[PDB]
Amino acid sequence: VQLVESGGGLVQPGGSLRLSCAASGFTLDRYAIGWFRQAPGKEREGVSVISDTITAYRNSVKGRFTISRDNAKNTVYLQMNRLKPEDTAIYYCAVRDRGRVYSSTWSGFGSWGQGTQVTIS
Amino acid sequence: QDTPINQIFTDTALAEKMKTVLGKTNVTDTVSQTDLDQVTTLQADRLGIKSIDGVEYLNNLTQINFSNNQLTDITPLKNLTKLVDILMNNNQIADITPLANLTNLTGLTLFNNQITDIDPLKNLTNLNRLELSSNTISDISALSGLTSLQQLSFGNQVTDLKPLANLTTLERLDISSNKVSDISVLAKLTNLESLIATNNQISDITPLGILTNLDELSLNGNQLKDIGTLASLTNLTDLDLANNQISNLAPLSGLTKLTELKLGANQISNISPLAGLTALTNLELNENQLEDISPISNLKNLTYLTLYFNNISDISPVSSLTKLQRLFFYNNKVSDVSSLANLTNINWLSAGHNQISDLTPLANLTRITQLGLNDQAWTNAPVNYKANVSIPNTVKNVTGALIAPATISDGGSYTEPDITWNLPSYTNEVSYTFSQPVTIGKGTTTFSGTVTQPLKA
Ligand SMILES: [Cl-]
Ligand SMILES: [Cl-]
Repeated sequence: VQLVESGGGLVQPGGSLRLSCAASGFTLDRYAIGWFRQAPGKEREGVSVISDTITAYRNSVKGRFTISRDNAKNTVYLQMNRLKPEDTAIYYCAVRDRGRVYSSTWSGFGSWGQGTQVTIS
Repeated sequence: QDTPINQIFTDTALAEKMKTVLGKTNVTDTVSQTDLDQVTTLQADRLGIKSIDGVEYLNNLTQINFSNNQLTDITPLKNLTKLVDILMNNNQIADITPLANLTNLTGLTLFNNQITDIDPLKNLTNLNRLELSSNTISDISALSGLTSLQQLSFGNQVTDLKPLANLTTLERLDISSNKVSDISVLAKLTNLESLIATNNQISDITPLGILTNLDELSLNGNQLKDIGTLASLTNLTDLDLANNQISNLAPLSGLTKLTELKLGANQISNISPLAGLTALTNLELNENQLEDISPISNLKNLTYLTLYFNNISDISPVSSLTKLQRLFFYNNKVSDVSSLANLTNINWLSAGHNQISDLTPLANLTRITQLGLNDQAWTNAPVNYKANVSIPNTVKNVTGALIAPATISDGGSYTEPDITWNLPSYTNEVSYTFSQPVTIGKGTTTFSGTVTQPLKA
């Protein structure tokens, strides 16, 4: 189970960026896939989750961010529009086994990638 | 001759354990081959042992436990032919040749090790219990003659189950975490009561149809779609079919002994076939395509229910489920939770990512200890754009008090109860957020959300 984030960069307030979470070594159909982020001196926090075709978003990014999958490519994408300074963080993806039960949208994720730095000047 | 304890048992942690077994004061005290032959059992689990050098001299051992240590080499066991039960799970054993001649073994537990080759097991025909899961086994040929087995587990690379053909005494089989798609051989194991096959590649379950003594079955994380065969298995009480591609539940309708049914992560939009399963206490239906949950109203014994990640607008069929203790329905489209008001035995409520604006019906759910209400979101019906739009705040905490917006788009402002914008020119929507800590019983959460107001040109 190997996850690789890419697409991070430096961006102007109001700009757009697209992250990719490339998975290898397992079918993404068996997992819910989550985007998380961690800013300096803060807790890692959930941003968005996709399980099959159903999606969820933290309040502070609703309307601005969209999570999606290409099943062909075994990749999950996070489209980030209207980026703000508060969105600056290293962004991580992770998965959880859809065969279990979890008490919340953000609980139980693991197999974290290396992360990709997103910086809004 | 009479040797010091610590020159027989060269491992420090074992020396110290054997001191206590032999009734001595130091690990340098000496002992005779007679003091050693007194020892017929040995519970030496979780002691950080790295080597069992010395154990060959305990000739009269009938039962050992060296689980949860750091064993690699088990050569010292080779000639302890009076062994009947070995517990050695959770070590780093790869080579099990030393077991080859312990033909009096009835019980062998070796899960969580690094075993590939199980050829050394082939003559241990008195085994009734063999546990080999979380290993690196791909070939189970050596098992074909262990015909007295009642319990068996193995993993994690087996494709070919044909060696199991004559193991007809099997009652409990765990083939979790292998590479199995063909389970034809299981048709022969007619005495199975418990079959765990989590995390394989099974799509055809036809062979199970005559395993009518199954009471427990897990095909969690397989490739199931058609489950028609399960209609034969009327003794099932515990069924896990989570993480498959199942849509048609008609085959389950007559399995009225089911007390637990896990159907999460599937393709289910119709649960009418579940209406008669009134003995259910645990039902999991997360990650499906559910809207109508009306059939759940009949399942009065339910104490745990998952519905999260679905397309449910109306939760109200749950109002009759007075024994409910845990209810997860995060990420649905529920706005009204008045149907939850008399479910006073709820201790765990997870309802984030819905369309909830009014918590007042939750006020008497005082056995709650865990609570989730964040990230609600809804869109009002459109209103016609004008320069001065105002809308009422409808967001209420558990008290009935309005919750003041935390943020308002497009520079708008709040004067209870109304949110007012002054818009220079057309914009196709405005919005506000709310964010408030709330406590119900002893459960604390953030009740937060985003409300979108579309504006028509
Ligand atoms: Cl000896
Ligand atoms: Cl929670």
